[PDB]
Amino acid sequence: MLILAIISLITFVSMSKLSDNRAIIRLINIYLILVLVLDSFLYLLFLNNQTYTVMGELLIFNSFTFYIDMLIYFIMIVISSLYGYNLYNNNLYKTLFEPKKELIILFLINILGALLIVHSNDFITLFVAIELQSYSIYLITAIYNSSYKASKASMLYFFMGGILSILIAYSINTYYSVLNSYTLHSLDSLIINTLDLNLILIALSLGLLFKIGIAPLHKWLISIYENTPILITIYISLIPKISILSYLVLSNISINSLVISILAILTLLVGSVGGLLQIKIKRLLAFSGLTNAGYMMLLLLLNNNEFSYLYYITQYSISHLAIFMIIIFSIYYINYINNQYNPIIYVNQLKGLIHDNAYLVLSMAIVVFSFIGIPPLLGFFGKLNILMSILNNGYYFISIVLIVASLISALYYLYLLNVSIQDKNNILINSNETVSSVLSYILSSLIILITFGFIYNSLIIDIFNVYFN
Amino acid sequence: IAHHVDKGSLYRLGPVGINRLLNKASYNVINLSSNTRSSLSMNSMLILITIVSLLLLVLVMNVNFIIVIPVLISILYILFS
Amino acid sequence: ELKPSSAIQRGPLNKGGWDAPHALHNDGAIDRYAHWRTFYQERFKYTRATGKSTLIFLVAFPALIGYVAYQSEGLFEFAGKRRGESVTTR
Amino acid sequence: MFIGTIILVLSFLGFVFNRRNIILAFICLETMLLGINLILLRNSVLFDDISGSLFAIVIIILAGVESAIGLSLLVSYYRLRGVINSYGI
Amino acid sequence: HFHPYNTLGLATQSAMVGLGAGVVAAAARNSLATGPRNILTTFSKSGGVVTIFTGASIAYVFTYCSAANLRERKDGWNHMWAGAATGAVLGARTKLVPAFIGWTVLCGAACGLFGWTGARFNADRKASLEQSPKGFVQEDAHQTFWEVVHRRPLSLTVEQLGEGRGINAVPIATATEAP
Amino acid sequence: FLTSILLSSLYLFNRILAWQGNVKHFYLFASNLLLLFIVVLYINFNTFSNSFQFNFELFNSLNPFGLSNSDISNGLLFGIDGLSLTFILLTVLLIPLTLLGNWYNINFNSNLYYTLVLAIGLVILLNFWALDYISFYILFEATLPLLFILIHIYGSSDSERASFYVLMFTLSGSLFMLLSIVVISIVLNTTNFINHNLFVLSLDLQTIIWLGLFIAIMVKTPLFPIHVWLPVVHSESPLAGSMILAGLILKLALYAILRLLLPLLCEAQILYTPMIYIISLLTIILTSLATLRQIDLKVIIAYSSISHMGIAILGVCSNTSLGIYGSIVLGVAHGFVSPALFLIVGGILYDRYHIRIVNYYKGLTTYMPQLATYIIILSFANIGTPLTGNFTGEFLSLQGGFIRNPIIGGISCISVLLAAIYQLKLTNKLTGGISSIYMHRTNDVTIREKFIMNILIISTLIIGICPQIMYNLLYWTVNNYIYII
Ligand SMILES: CCCCCCCCCCC(CCCCCCCCCC)(CO[C@H]1O[C@@H](CO)[C@H](O[C@@H]2O[C@@H](CO)[C@H](O)[C@@H](O)[C@@H]2O)[C@@H](O)[C@@H]1O)CO[C@H]1O[C@@H](CO)[C@H](O[C@@H]2O[C@@H](CO)[C@H](O)[C@@H](O)[C@@H]2O)[C@@H](O)[C@H]1O
Ligand SMILES: CCCCC/C=C/C/C=C/CCCCCCCC(=O)O[C@H](COC(=O)CCCCCCCCCCCCCCC)COP(=O)(O)OCC[N+](C)(C)C
Repeated sequence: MLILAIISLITFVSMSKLSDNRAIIRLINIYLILVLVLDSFLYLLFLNNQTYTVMGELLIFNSFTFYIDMLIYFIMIVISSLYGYNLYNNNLYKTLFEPKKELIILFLINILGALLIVHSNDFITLFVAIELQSYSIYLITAIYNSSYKASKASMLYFFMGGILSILIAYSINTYYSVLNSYTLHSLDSLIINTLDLNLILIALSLGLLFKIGIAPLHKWLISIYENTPILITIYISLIPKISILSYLVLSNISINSLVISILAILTLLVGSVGGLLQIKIKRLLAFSGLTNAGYMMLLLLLNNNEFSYLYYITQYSISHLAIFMIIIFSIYYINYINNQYNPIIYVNQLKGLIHDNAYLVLSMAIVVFSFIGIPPLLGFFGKLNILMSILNNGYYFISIVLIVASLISALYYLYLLNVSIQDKNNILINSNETVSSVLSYILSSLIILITFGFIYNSLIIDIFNVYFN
Repeated sequence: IAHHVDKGSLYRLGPVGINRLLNKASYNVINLSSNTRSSLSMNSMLILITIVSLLLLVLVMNVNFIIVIPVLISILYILFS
Repeated sequence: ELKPSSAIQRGPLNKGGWDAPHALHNDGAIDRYAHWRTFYQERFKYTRATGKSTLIFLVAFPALIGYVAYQSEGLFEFAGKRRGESVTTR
Repeated sequence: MFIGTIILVLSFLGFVFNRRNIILAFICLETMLLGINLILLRNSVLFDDISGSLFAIVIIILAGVESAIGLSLLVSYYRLRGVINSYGI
Repeated sequence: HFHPYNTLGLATQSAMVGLGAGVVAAAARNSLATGPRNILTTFSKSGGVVTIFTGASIAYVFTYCSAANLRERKDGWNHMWAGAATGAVLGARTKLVPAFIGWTVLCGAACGLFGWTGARFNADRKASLEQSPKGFVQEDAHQTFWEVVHRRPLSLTVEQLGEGRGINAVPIATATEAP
Repeated sequence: FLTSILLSSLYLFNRILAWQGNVKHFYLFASNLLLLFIVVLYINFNTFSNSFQFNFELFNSLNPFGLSNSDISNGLLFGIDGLSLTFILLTVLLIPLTLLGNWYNINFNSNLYYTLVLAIGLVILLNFWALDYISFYILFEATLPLLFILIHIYGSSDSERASFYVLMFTLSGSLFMLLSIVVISIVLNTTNFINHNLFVLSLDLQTIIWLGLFIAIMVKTPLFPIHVWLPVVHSESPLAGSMILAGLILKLALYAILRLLLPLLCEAQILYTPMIYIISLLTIILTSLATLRQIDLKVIIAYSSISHMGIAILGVCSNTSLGIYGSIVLGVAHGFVSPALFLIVGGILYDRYHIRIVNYYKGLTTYMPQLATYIIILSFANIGTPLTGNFTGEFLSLQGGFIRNPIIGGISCISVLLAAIYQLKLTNKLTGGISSIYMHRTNDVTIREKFIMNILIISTLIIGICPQIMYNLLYWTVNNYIYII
């Protein structure tokens, strides 16, 4: 039903004028909502971890992958709401948050390529979907082409994605040269003992993982996330992370690997101490993604890691989404708007935010303490269920490095708080125009999920127990 | 005790020494890619270094695991200092 | 051309209430002395007197009363004893 | 396997130590894809099957589409800066 | 039991791997730099990198194998002593005595915490809780690690804890009874 | 019925906010209602039963919003024994006093402050109800963001660094607590304050588990290696933050060492009590000694609280019924007498002059005779001067620590001297001398301050004249944690 939307949409968008783009996005927003509501009853297919393979062992559909596609649709509904709804009706926010004509095309093609990775069984489906989503991130980065930083970022992302796609292709054909096969269903518990597939499968996982931003090769992605505009970067930070990690968690080819443990330790180290003395909010905000991708590289070492993974995925997705939406909302209160594409840059620009819209700071504080892992909030149970899998399986040094990394990362999370609860000289009293009803309801929904989502933990564990076991 | 132990050396193991350690380690890992005018040559040489270095490390590391611990300690030393 | 909105009406912050008259004459010397003592740790440096104090109170005294505490755990019972009776065990 | 391995390795190192212009980086990328093709088609011939030939005919098309995408990306890089630097982007 | 280490040859092997790692890192710093740089500035403007690699390698493996041969058992204390020696070598580039002592004790504590958890980045397979006997014993046996019982043997309590404080081989009640 | 009570009550709250700008009257009213409710619970409490009397389960799967009547239980349990209810009574009579303590000094944004203070009090109230390890741990760290916001927005010059330290040190010890809680929950597959003495772990698994819980207790009852956030988080807090902290958080970790460690780490605990005695004697002596050179005034009472908690820890770790009882009496009597001292330094002395340095204050008797009366009565009550409850706790804890090891009992008995040196050295400086040339004369102590002081002095004197009045709650729990075979 994504295919229908793309086929319908480029037909419809070629005939619309540029006056209609925003309304088109609104249409697609509601469309995706009724794909969630009217079509999710397909969860009844996946009782007792019943798994299907579709198109001749080409795609694999289990309940894990069903949850991942539900998550990707929910996030796309949020992001498309951010493009298709005005913040305010000023002549300001029209020249700032403006969609291009072909933006929603590339959005849906990227969601397609991201779904065909998690739903994938063979290696050429994996390859074709990786390049579909990679070309889509190239073009989503380059679509605001009236910008020096976004043009330079799209060129950098092209070359660094090209290398790490040729590394995946080399690993796939290298696997083919020793086994006349494409499946990891070929492996079946005995071949791994009598065959050295270590170097192959680890080079595959590494070429997949360096696109996330794991630690030796992290800086180019931090530069792409700082150079892209503020609406593009909330999408290109999230979607390759959850698609490629949901592939590599479903396929357990790096269990108890020494290289993945080295790079996970290094990722937790360099993300925690890397974003400490940093003064730009998207930089600060991208090293958070580096650490929280480290916590997934940990689960790659694991066998049977599907609870800790899926919980911490929807945790990180809601928290990520909310902390970018809060700093979208803080643009109304800053004394200095530069850089039309990226209107707030420096984290000291949100300095007096408690005296102008204090409940935005309540929002901010909730999602930042959930990033730290404070127990009434939803990020704590994510870190807790990761620890319950790390300690169950013998990773004892990894556990202490996780704890030290979370303690070090708490500093630059609280630096956002430390800036926003401060005195400011000229505070707001009376403002004529309002923030979007439709779009502030989304931020409040995302907060109420984070604070009051610990209620449903036992319900979620029981529904987990039936559909995955 | 009140100056040399409690405010002196229990803060060097506490909040006053950790601030300086993290200041230095963060400065070093941020200046890790300060050098070149080029973004692209910098990062594409950086990709070469790691897929060389990791391979060299596991070449060391299946021979003997004791002789690769100080290699990684030295890599942390040159990375964070 | 990017100026925050015309419809802001922003104005100055006040704490509000009553200005209590000054009950205390500040002393510049006492304030400088106390600000110097409160933040003593950011100007603290390792010397020989510092090293003497650090080794004597952080390693030497813990090792001493550690030796005493581990040597004397199940030594003494004094609960009901008489003349000519041991009060230690080993 | 020798010809594909060495064109991939020499192509990779020519990409990495490129400091002179930008289009050497593009053509080193394309020659990397050529070397991957060489290795795979040799394995398909040696194993007597089409499935390496299937992945090779698909990666031909994907290499073409990436060249089209990325060269339009270079054109948009060039729109605002009427020069391309020698040291790089 | 254990068998004594080759301090000679493991230290030679470590000096070899440190020399190679210094070669590779000096070449990497040469290639990733600015300014007039040629082929033999690799060892003049290196920043003293081969000294770091070889000195740490010789120091750690010499002190590790020597401490394991002097103590005649293998645990994480040897990693503590070897990390103290590595911190000494890394702290001597700092020409300052208190920073030298700080490098020694803190690197030794970090390496001892490393070597106490198993001295492995990755996992041990059979030592894991997933791949071990767990839960209750189902009937009475030597209670392993990761296992729970309801009652412990009192002889194990006397042998493990002691016969001192409040702890005795027979309870206070039946030691004082009327017949 | 019970939902209609709440949306009546939410409408009550909304209407009194609409007609009255402040909240503080309703927060006082809800606090005193909570008092009366806990004392009605104490009337219906069965002292003849060791079991947990008023049990309830939250967030069960069969009923996520509300109580649970089920065959299967995977939510969060709550319930009390006498040991829990002792600290609940101490908590609930302090919550209205901290809401009353800032009745006039917080001017700018009052409703935020009183909401934060009442919220912290409610979280610490529910800490003593909890019955799982994860249910204890969730409420055990719900306090920390509220403390961060409270210390950061309100305070002195340096309230940024104090708010950071109260998040940092507490979070850093309590993460290792979470490590040991995770290991317990994956070995036992149960976290429960009911069954957990029945399970026996291996000795070297116990000695691994015990370390992470003891490191968090060392951070939170601050023993000597990390005792260090405490003077700065006191010396730079607002008044109710200081009072709630030193009256309740330190005693909460004193409660956690009984509730979490002594039942299923017995065979570990016997191996480790000499190390606890090293650390607790070494945090009595060295902290009691480091108070003698202090220029600031709230920092002295912070270091005093360190030394008294160091006395209480060798009472709980004494393997004696006397030591357990004396540590409970010390915790309750300290939670009375120390917030009165923080009121003396932070309320009657910082509201009037807004400086906290010792060198300005001299000769306070001649303009403030009854403040000086309070200062000397509280100084002697803090020392270990008998008929006070502080001496009952200190005497029984020193006696238990003498039973478990007589030599560390002999060197721990000098805390009677060391605790009096700095306290009387401060008190005679404050009361004695010609009146200060820096201080201009202000009002004497007011009716609400005298009210808080009189309550916190009577409640030490009643425990000090008769410590038997709360033995009826504790006589089970004084026998419960003893491991003498
Ligand atoms: C801030 C606080 C820091 C706290 C860190 C504490 C970490 C201490 C780890 C202790 C622990 C993991 C337990 C962790 C559980 C939860 C941990 C919570 C998170 C911790 C993060 C790792 O034990 C490690 O201890 C090291 C030394 O202590 C060893 O080092 C190395 O030494 C030399 C190797 O031969 C090398 O030659 C040298 O190179 C190395 O150096 C390791 O080999 C060993 O694996 C113990 O696990 C293990 O214990 C053993 C013996 O009972 C269990 O034995 C089995 O069971 C019984 C019948 O079946 C029998 O009796 C027993 O005979 C049988 O074999 C195992 O089942 C296993 O489970
Ligand atoms: C008409 C409804 C239309 C469908 C709506 C679907 C939206 C997709 C949204 C995704 C992000 C929002 C979080 C929602 C979590 C849903 C939990 C769940 O149910 O996921 C299950 C467990 O998840 C797991 O293991 C682990 C999941 C971890 C969840 C952790 C977050 C907890 C707090 C937020 C969720 C509770 C909010 C409930 C508020 C009333 C696994 O998949 P299922 O086959 O059983 O799904 C069936 C859901 N159906 C029936 C509505 C289709």
